[PDB]
Amino acid sequence: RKAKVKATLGEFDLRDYRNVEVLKRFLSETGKILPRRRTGLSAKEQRILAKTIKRARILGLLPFTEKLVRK
Amino acid sequence: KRQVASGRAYIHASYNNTIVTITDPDGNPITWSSGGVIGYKGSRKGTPYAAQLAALDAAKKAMAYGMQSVDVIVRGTGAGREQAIRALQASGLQVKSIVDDTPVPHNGCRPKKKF
Amino acid sequence: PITKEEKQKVIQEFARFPGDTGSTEVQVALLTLRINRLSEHLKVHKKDHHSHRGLLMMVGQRRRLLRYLQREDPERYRALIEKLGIRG
RNA sequence: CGGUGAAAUGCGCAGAUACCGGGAGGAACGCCGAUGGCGAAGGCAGCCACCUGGUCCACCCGUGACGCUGAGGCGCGAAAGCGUGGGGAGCAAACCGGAUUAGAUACCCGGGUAGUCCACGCCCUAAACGAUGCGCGCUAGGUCUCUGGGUCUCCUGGGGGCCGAAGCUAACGCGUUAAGCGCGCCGCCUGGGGAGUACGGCCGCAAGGCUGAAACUCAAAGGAAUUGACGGGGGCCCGCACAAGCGGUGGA
Ligand SMILES: [Mg+2]
Ligand SMILES: [Mg+2]
Ligand SMILES: [Mg+2]
Ligand SMILES: [Mg+2]
Ligand SMILES: [Mg+2]
Ligand SMILES: [Mg+2]
Ligand SMILES: [Mg+2]
Ligand SMILES: [Mg+2]
Ligand SMILES: [Mg+2]
Ligand SMILES: [Mg+2]
Ligand SMILES: [Mg+2]
Ligand SMILES: [Mg+2]
Ligand SMILES: [Mg+2]
Ligand SMILES: [Mg+2]
Ligand SMILES: [Mg+2]
Ligand SMILES: [Mg+2]
Ligand SMILES: [Mg+2]
Ligand SMILES: [Mg+2]
Ligand SMILES: [Mg+2]
Ligand SMILES: [Mg+2]
Ligand SMILES: [Mg+2]
Ligand SMILES: [Mg+2]
Ligand SMILES: [Mg+2]
Ligand SMILES: [Mg+2]
Ligand SMILES: [Mg+2]
Ligand SMILES: [Mg+2]
Ligand SMILES: [Mg+2]
Ligand SMILES: [Mg+2]
Ligand SMILES: [Mg+2]
Ligand SMILES: [Mg+2]
Ligand SMILES: [Mg+2]
Ligand SMILES: [Mg+2]
Ligand SMILES: [Mg+2]
Ligand SMILES: [Mg+2]
Ligand SMILES: [Mg+2]
Ligand SMILES: [Mg+2]
Repeated sequence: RKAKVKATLGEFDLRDYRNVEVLKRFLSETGKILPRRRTGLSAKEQRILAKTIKRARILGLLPFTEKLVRK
Repeated sequence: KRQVASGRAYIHASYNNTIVTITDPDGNPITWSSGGVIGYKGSRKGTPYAAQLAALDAAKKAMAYGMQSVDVIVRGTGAGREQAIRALQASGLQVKSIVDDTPVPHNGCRPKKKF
Repeated sequence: PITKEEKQKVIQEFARFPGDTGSTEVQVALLTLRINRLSEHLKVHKKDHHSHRGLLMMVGQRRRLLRYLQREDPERYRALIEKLGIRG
């Protein structure tokens, strides 16, 4: 239990593909859509999120991929 | 001839050989070096030592073009990718950043038989 | 698709008495709809082989209901067929 | 540079590789992604909208036995493969060249045509597998999971898994997702090899497919489980076994 992104957030719309400030938090240091293990999301939730992020990337708002910066 | 203050150190390590080119902050290469340029033949180029060599010579040629600092970009999994870095790190160039940008296809060309 | 409004007007058309949400005639009717509706889709999409499957099922079902009605009340069978133009 | 155990073929001073920017093209969609979902099967995953099938739950409103199965028929049917046309990045039968090896004529490396991709028409086979036909009723429970409903501690449906009562089984195993207890209906089996061969018939442009023998010959062919042995299988352990040494044999 490193940190669950379900808790660090109030309530939001999972079908909202424009809410970058939320969505941003379900991706990794790379653009990669986090695993349900780190998202804490339901089984149904994760599939919905999944599509919303895809929609939003295609819109230009979220990244397909990043580059890992050795921090 | 030219004078290059800061720059880029690109490190592309294969399982077979590790190449390091150094460029200007616009990304155009200045001098480069590999494991074979060091003067190795086959199996031996792809080696944490061969790579420690490739990097050192790369920065050697470089600091003669006035090189002072470098941002580092590694592309690839492979031997002495890590050695190439540390070689750069302790070469006399101040290492501003390190990044990995190994190209991962988002599922495109069917690979060769042995993958 | 078929909107509720559309289908409801079919129901009321064949309804054997005020409120009959589903006698034989009505079932055949609503089914006859869905079939033409789907058949038309299949003139355009000859590759939707999978949806054709459901069409045989719909058709075959329509036959068994009629088959029943023919035995049951042969008059309401003439009526229902003519009033929908079937068997051909 | 690439490439392998090592290496060459190949590519490179017509400037390759590595690096930045521009453009064209094809084909497949990383993360989500699951041991998950949907489908009758074959099969189906970037995103969007349109057209469309199956399906589950609640309400218990309508019909009033209208049901189940199904020879033949008809349709679907992975991959490869056939015909015409388009397309061709990557890959890659055959084929070309490098190595390996006693010899490779394969496994490894560098190339490369069909093909892989789209449309249309064919082909119709499979370890097409749950190797388990469909439908219905009956026979403890536990646990994990996808997905509905409720007076949502828990209760109640429909899927998907694991473990198990009774029972069944040659055993392995199955066990409310039955391989248990029963009824209905279909398909199929009747010793191994010969053989999915022959002949005949049907389909096919072809490749070939479906249907399918006997003579002969063997006395077994088989399934599961047991002990052992062996493995260029795994795990732990030991011996001067290797290693670390000291001194020799092999020569005279
Ligand atoms: Mg480029
Ligand atoms: Mg082209
Ligand atoms: Mg299924
Ligand atoms: Mg399958
Ligand atoms: Mg009622
Ligand atoms: Mg009555
Ligand atoms: Mg009544
Ligand atoms: Mg039926
Ligand atoms: Mg039937
Ligand atoms: Mg086919
Ligand atoms: Mg094909
Ligand atoms: Mg062709
Ligand atoms: Mg052609
Ligand atoms: Mg050869
Ligand atoms: Mg080859
Ligand atoms: Mg090739
Ligand atoms: Mg019920
Ligand atoms: Mg439930
Ligand atoms: Mg269940
Ligand atoms: Mg069991
Ligand atoms: Mg028992
Ligand atoms: Mg049952
Ligand atoms: Mg049986
Ligand atoms: Mg016989
Ligand atoms: Mg015999
Ligand atoms: Mg046969
Ligand atoms: Mg055959
Ligand atoms: Mg056969
Ligand atoms: Mg014949
Ligand atoms: Mg012919
Ligand atoms: Mg057959
Ligand atoms: Mg056996
Ligand atoms: Mg052993
Ligand atoms: Mg010794
Ligand atoms: Mg000695
Ligand atoms: Mg002697």
